[PDB]
Amino acid sequence: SHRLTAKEVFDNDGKPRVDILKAHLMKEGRLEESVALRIITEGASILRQEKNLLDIDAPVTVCGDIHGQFFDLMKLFEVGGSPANTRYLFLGDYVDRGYFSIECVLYLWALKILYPKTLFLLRGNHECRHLTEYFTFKQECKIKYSERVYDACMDAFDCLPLAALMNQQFLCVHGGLSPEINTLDDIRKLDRFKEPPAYGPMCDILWSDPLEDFGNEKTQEHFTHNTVRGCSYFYSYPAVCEFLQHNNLLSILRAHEAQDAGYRMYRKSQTTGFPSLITIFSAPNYLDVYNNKAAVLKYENNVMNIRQFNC
Amino acid sequence: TPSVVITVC
Ligand SMILES: [Fe+3]
Ligand SMILES: [Zn+2]
Repeated sequence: SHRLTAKEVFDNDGKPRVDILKAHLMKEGRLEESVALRIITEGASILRQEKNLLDIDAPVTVCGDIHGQFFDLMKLFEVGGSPANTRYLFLGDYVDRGYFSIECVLYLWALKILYPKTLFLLRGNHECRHLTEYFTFKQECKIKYSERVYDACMDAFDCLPLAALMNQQFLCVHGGLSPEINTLDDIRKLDRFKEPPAYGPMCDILWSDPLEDFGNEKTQEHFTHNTVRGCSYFYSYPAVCEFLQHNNLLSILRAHEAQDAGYRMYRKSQTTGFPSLITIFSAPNYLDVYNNKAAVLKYENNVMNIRQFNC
Repeated sequence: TPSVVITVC
């Protein structure tokens, strides 16, 4: 098949032609390797200038895991609104598990180039060397493009911001909290431009989970070692509420764990009566059985609107 | 405090 050229992908002003890209990428159509490198590195250079902790005003549509499922990413934008007039925040895990990981990366990076101030991308735990080597992304890059393209993606992933402060009310992360993250400044002071370490605050942001019995803890341990992930922690409901109160926040919005309906709202804060934690998951998943359903979160006009799709 | 609206399909 035809490999798209730079003139076919970019207009004379340097704007990516994302409708052309969308139609070609869903057929697993490839770009010229130099053009893919241009998309990845231009997007990376934009991400690199962003803060560890993004400042994102409402209105915004918040999205969880994609995992290379390009057809569901296309549906998500239909449900959530066109990026041409909709602000977006993605919470990571763009690659692995699904079949179209490099296509999702190239399309989202193109959208970031086109809408640098209204479409935002965070890092998930899969956006790293260790996991893309263990799953399929590293092999797919080498096959369809080259190791140079894989290396460029790894460097670009290093540039992904770690978190977002949304409407000065919500902390948004892929995974969750850390025993070493007690204030928002704790996130701001991190060096994110690296492979995520095996332990520590950057690891925990990307990897941690609420306890299985979140909201009905038998003990008082805020963070316990995470036996599902084999790294990082489970965080408790008192752990979350204490973080929220200390930092004058309403809730934590995160992704990272698939849910039956595409979302879950956990136990409400005893102070505000608002769910202390919300998980959003924005593409299908294969855990026990296949589950096509997914959801996005649209925060607008002081209404938290959870929109399910893919029924 | 915002309200929550769930839209299911
Ligand atoms: Fe994850
Ligand atoms: Zn995931």
